[PDB]
Amino acid sequence: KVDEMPGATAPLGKFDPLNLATLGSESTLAWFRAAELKHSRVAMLATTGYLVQAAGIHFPGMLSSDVSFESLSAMKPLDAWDAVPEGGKNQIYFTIFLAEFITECKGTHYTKGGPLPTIVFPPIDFSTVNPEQLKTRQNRELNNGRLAMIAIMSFVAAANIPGSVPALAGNPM
Amino acid sequence: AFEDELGAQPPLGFFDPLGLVADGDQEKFDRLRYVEIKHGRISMLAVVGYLVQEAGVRLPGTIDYSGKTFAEIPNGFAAFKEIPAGGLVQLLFFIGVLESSVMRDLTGEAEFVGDFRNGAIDFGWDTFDEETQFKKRAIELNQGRAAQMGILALMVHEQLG
Amino acid sequence: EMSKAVPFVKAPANTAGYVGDVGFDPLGFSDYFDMKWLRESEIKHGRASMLACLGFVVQQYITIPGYTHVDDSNLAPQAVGVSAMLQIVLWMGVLEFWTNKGNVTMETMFSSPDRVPGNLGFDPMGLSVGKSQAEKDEMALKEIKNGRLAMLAIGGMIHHNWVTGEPL
Amino acid sequence: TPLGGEPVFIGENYWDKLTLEYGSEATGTYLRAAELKHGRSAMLAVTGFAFHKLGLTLNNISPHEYLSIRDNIKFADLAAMSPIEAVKHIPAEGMAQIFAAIAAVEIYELTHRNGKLAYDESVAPGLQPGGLTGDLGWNPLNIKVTDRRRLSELQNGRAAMFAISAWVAAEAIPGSVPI
Ligand code: CLA
Ligand code: CLA
Ligand SMILES: CCCCCCCCCCCCCCCC(=O)OC[C@H](COP(=O)(O)OC[C@@H](O)CO)OC(=O)CCCCCCCCCCCCCCC
Ligand SMILES: CCCCCCCCCCCCCCCC(=O)OC[C@H](COP(=O)(O)OC[C@@H](O)CO)OC(=O)CCCCCCCCCCCCCCC
Ligand SMILES: CC(=O)O[C@H]1CC(C)(C)C(=C=C/C(C)=C/C=C/C(C)=C/C=C/C=C(C)/C=C/C=C(\C)C(=O)C[C@@]23O[C@]2(C)C[C@@H](O)CC3(C)C)[C@](C)(O)C1
Ligand SMILES: CC(=O)O[C@H]1CC(C)(C)C(=C=C/C(C)=C/C=C/C(C)=C/C=C/C=C(C)/C=C/C=C(\C)C(=O)C[C@@]23O[C@]2(C)C[C@@H](O)CC3(C)C)[C@](C)(O)C1
Ligand SMILES: CC1=C(C#C/C(C)=C/C=C/C(C)=C/C=C/C=C(C)/C=C/C=C(C)/C=C/[C@@]23O[C@]2(C)C[C@@H](O)CC3(C)C)C(C)(C)C[C@H](O)C1
Repeated sequence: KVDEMPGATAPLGKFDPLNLATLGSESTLAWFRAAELKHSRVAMLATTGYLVQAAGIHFPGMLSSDVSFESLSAMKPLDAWDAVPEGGKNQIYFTIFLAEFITECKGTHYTKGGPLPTIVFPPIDFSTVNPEQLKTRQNRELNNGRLAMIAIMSFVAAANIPGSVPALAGNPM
Repeated sequence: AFEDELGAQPPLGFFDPLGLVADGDQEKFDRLRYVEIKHGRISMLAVVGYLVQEAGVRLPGTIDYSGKTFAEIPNGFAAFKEIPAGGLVQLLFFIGVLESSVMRDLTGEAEFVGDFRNGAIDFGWDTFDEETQFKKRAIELNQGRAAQMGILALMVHEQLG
Repeated sequence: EMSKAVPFVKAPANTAGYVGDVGFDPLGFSDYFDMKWLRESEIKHGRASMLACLGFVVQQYITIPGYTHVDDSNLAPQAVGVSAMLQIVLWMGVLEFWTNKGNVTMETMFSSPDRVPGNLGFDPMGLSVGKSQAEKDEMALKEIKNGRLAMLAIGGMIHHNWVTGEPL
Repeated sequence: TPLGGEPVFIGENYWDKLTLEYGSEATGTYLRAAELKHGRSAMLAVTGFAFHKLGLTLNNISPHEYLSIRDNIKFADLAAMSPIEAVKHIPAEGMAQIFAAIAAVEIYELTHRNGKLAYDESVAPGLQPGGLTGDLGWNPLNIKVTDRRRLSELQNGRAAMFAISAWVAAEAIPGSVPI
């Protein structure tokens, strides 16, 4: 049921014109739920990770042995991805590769009604937090991700097609 | 006898100038439909062949491995002069296998003669009334009648020039 | 009392309920050996022959890419080597152990009351499933006869080339 | 007694000649299975061809365009030599890999009957009468399995088949209709 779900706010309510929540079973909807939950958290970190990396925040010192943080007083934030060395790019994926495991190896997987993906390290005891005010936050968490999923696509389209975005094309990136 | 059957149609109708079904001298009530349909089916693929096989649309590549292309092969009885004689047998043979193995009543559920498949010229056809059968089985039969006079022309006019 | 096939020697016993039965056993092998093993042999010799009769003819004209066209089928192993040949026969083995649930000798085969000769369980398309007995007997007479023709065939195809030195 | 045919019009024809006189009900299943396999294959092929023609390849859509990684096989060069003359430029290693996945899938469709592989059998589960129904059971996040879905899938299959056949023909030689 789309009623009783965080993510249904005031200006639209149940937003499903093409009826995709009905398209599978209840296990199907739980997969799309934590997809959008995960699509949000990647896009929120990438949108915010685009705005800085563009104003010059600049970690002091050396990233690696000879490829130190000149990647910011230089090439666009969409770049500095091949400038990061391979052993540096490798440990990023593998910390993620580890983090995708505890996410999957809980006692009850979430499409069987289990909990949503939680923090891998330092997991405070969690949302023992007043479930009325818990529902307001999961609306806040998803809506900021909804806005960030659009925004990171704006940032790619501006870096590929100049003039594809009006009040944003006059920005050095 | 067979004045109300398939093929009798205006302006002529039943028109037997030889007295062919006028008796059963060699059981003319059957097989003469089958002998009339069978020649025409050859002729309809022949004339829709031969006119398209005059217009100049060819298969790509070569007829064999030795480089003889299809575009070098002209139309007519001259096309058999540029078929090597090993091809002339196999062109007959697996067609001759069809005469003994698909060109006969195989399953025994034939409503008619030329009735072999039952389901694949069913071209949205099941909806149409039994009368539509008699129409497009006259239209089968009379295309085949008129394509022989097409192909007997287009074989004799080549030799006449 | 007398044989149907050759009517001047006595009729062979213990060949009655079999498909191509015309009483042809003048040397009396069915008197001495188990009849289920002999039938299973004759079907298998026939099926390998029928595949080899297609093979011997189609190999001259079709060749799969990567190999070398050989004019005579008989010279093909030399043109394929030994490694490729051993792979064929060792996998034939693995296909034969799974075939009869591990009962591969003349003492272990036909030790179950099931397991009739030639019934592999092989029928992916559904040919002869749910039909009557006379039709089943008729189609089994065709597999034997075509297999017997192919055994004496695959001799001639192979033998013709032995003398001569050119394809079929 | 088969599944739904043409929606606008229907016609079974060549079906009772093999599922009654020549074969039986077991042949019916097999035929349907084969049809579904072909349909799916055609669909994928169609999509691939479409993508290739359009231009959305690795160079256009991602940061990596070097497929060979030793044989100097970039995506740009393979996207500039059409679709039919590109499959022949694929490195043997890659070909081997692809054949592997397909082989595995086919074997599964052959051994693993229902939930798990069958250890003892005269022949493979799918090599028996009605060995392969058509459905492999692969239904990740399965939305629905109704009587409409199946029909739709089938229709998309035949259509895809025809489409790709036509496409291939046209790349090779004068077809008939436009593209
Ligand atoms: C290629 C794909 C593939 C798949 C998906 C599987 C999957 C499986 N194998 Mg097989 N296997 C494979 C290839 C595959 N195998 C190959 C190439 C070999 C070597 C030749 C084996 C050798 C083998 C052995 C020896 C054994 C298995 C076992 C199993 C099953 C685990 C045992 C069990 O109790 O689960 C049962 C599953 C369920 C109860 C859930 C059923 C739900 C269905 C839908 C299955 C899940 C979907 C399906 C697997 C996905 C395939 C679709 C594909 C497009 C990805 C599991 C279903 C074990 C087994 O099944 O027997 C005890 C086992 O002993 N496998
Ligand atoms: C290899 C793919 C394949 C297979 C196995 C089948 C199999 C089947 N189809 Mg089918 N179909 C296909 C492709 C395929 N089709 C394509 C591309 C289309 C779109 C034109 C259709 C459209 C279609 C309709 C509209 C219907 C079926 C139906 C059926 C079923 C009954 C008909 C029958 O007995 O077989 C058909 C005959 C064969 C499979 C024989 C094989 C063909 C020979 C060997 C070679 C033909 C080559 C040919 C020249 C290729 C060019 C295309 C052609 C149009 C000229 C049967 C399971 C019917 C059904 O579900 O039951 C009522 C049905 O309603 N099909
Ligand atoms: C809690 C359990 C911990 C599990 C460990 C795994 C995650 C560890 C992350 C950090 C590694 C830190 C070790 C420090 C080591 C250190 O920092 O060395 C730095 C080293 C840099 O090497 P370079 O070749 O760049 O250096 C050459 C120059 O340094 C010489 O001039 O980077 C690494 O080797 C990357 C390690 C990635 C390893 C991937 C791990 C395994 C996952 C594989 C799964 C993927 C394939 C399967 C997919 C299905
Ligand atoms: C690369 C190929 C290797 C893949 C192995 C394929 C496994 C075959 C399938 C097993 C049957 C399973 C069916 C039911 C399972 C079953 O119960 O049957 C097991 C089967 C015998 O089964 P039974 O006991 O029912 O047979 C009757 C016995 O009771 C005897 O009276 O023995 C084997 O599995 C042999 C497997 C081949 C072993 C290959 C090893 C090679 C050794 C050869 C040494 C060479 C010496 C050279 C000279 C010096
Ligand atoms: C076209 C043109 O020219 O104009 C431009 C205009 C403009 C405005 C530039 C454009 C834009 C898009 C915008 C403005 C996009 C913004 C997107 C947005 C809103 C991105 C938020 C990310 C949230 C983060 C990072 C939060 C992490 C929060 C983290 C990591 C937490 O710790 C969670 C937290 O809860 C805990 C667990 C503990 C709590 O105690 C509280 C905190 C927070 C600590 C366009 C569309 O591109 C076009
Ligand atoms: C009355 C009448 O008319 O007939 C009746 C009787 C009759 C005819 C028997 C009937 C039937 C059955 C029919 C018509 C069956 C036909 C089935 C048909 C026509 C099946 C095609 C499959 C195509 C495939 C699998 C292609 C895969 C393509 C693949 C796998 C690709 O790789 C594509 C590829 O491009 C990529 C993506 C990338 C490239 O780098 C490489 C290539 C180029 C290879 C009917 C329906 O009952 C009608
Ligand atoms: C809701 C709904 C519908 C819908 C929908 C919609 C709108 C779906 C939209 C989905 C959308 C819009 C999903 C975005 C993903 C973007 C991601 C994951 C960003 C990755 C960013 C990554 C991985 C990081 C990139 C960087 O590392 C790089 C490369 C450089 C570094 O310096 C750092 C940064 C971060 C810059 C329908 C279709 C209308 C039907 C019905 O209504 C149901």
